[PDB]
Amino acid sequence: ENRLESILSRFDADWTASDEARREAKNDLFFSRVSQWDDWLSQYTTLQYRGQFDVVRPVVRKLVSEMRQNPIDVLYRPKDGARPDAADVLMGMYRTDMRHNTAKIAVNIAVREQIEAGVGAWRLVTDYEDQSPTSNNQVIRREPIHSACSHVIWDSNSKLMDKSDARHCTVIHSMSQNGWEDFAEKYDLDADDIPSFQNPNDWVFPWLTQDTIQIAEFYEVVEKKETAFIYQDPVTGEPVSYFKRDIKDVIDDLADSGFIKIAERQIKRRRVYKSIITCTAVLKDKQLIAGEHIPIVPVFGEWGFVEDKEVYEGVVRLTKDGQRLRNMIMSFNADIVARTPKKKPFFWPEQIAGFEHMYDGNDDYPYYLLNRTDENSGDLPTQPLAYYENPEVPQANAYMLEAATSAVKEVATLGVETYVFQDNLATAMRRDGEIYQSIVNDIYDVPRNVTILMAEVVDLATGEKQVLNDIRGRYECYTDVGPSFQSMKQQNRAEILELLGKTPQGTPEYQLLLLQYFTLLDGKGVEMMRDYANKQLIQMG
Amino acid sequence: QRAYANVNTSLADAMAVNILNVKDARTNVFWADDAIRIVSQPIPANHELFAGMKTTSFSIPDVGLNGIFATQGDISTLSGLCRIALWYGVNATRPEAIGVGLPGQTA
Repeated sequence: ENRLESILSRFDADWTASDEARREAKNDLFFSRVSQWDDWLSQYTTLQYRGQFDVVRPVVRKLVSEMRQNPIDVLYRPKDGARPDAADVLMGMYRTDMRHNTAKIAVNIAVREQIEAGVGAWRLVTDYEDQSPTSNNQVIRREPIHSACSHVIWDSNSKLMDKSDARHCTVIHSMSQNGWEDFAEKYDLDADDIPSFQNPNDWVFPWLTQDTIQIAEFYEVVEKKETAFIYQDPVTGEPVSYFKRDIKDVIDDLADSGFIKIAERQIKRRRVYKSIITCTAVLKDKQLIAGEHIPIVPVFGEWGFVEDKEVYEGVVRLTKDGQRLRNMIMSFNADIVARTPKKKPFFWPEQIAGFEHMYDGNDDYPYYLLNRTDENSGDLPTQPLAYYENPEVPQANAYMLEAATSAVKEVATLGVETYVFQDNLATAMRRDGEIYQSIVNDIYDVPRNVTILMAEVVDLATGEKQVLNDIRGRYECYTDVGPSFQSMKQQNRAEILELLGKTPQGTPEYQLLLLQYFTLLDGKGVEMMRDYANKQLIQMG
Repeated sequence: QRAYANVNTSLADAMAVNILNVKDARTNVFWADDAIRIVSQPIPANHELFAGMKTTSFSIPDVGLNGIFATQGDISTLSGLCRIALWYGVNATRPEAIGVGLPGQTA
């Protein structure tokens, strides 16, 4: 019955269910980022030579560069039967609040973690902005999640790559004292009561000070049928629908502005609630957040299920055995090179007694002298001179170094190409577009396009706050994947160039060239050229 | 070697030692911050103990230390064991900088 007990039961079930994959992913991350000699937390280990002769890291660099050269972003397109420009405003909003550095950095982090460990993720958050807002004095920004494998824990009963059917998800935050004070200031918590939760990290490297303060954030999605209100839009509008939970304080201001209720229906929708929790108490209980989905977008590599058990893999898991064997063989061979006596003669002391200085290594003599006679045995026994055998790398060591290197090269071949990895990034971006559309409908101010202009219908309450009024005709555009563009002007320029590339040199070619000049940036000469293009376009009607 | 001298003279045969604590008193402790030092180490993963035990990190609040939360199960008797191990050592690297205040040390 206890809220904390239920939340902790769900989290414990997910943690136990997703345990082995998390350990493997963390091992691959540490192996490919810090050191291949995962042998620190160990005893009975003396000081021996341990070299790191990497052969997998260049492959990871190549894959990261190839995936980076091909950016992918959302592309909103109108649905079937809708107006042809039903997605221009949403696309402009997405470009405006996703052109910043944080979005690109988060996407790159997720891609690199996908390539190395197998799973990455990022988050979408809403913030208040007063200087350069996108809409309704609010912005939406994309934030990174580092070590998603151990820091993001999904519902165990999720059978989708993007986890859209997961009903809850917990994100573990780990920080030091200043970070905990920061978090408490941000979320109105008590900085004096240091929180604690499950530690996602592991002590595997002699780091001077690891993070100690843990807390968790629990997202849950509740699908229910709530009450909607059917009004009559004053500007010659068909019955317009709003949600009672949304328009609750402007309930009378709608009538004051001129909205008359026609009927009341029940429409099913999803709502997202966040709780800030520790291992002992719940700080924030059910703070409702915007959107219809969990704002965490996961990105996967090779993903699947084995026996009701989730498995993911990148490019590093299989090469680890060969890499560890190659490192070991090279260390052994370096030991052979170092600690092996050199090739020197074997002498009886009486053979060279008296002529000691001739064999040290100087070059003052033309020959070497040896004693011949012995006073007791008559003559010194004769035996051909023997020399210590030179150091030699064994055939076993050589052949295993070659075989391990060959095996790593053979197995570290993603594809024949990163096509599947780019497809998982694209699927993550499609889910990102879905979540962003839901959040935009929840908080932003979307104008409605009429064929009679963009009519923004909004009203202010008695507390001077503005409540958005969004009709239920909100899913007019679907999600696709296209090139990443910084602005709608850049997107239009690219579209015009693409059309020009396939249009032959005729009147449409002239039209497209003039349009390209019209949609150019402004200096002085290009300003003159664009003015000329505008004049020509207007003159030809 | 003379650059490390800290006393004016050596111990010359029969010199009288004076015991500076003559009555029991709860101590007051003053030090330089870099004199007392704490060294913390995690339990090795493949120790002789913790043989068939699954181990995870366990952050101790207040003091800035971590430890090993180890756990094992038994199938004969359907039971289990937990062990919160904290491996640390306190060292006084500057005893000449650490001090002790004894009030009321009358004869």
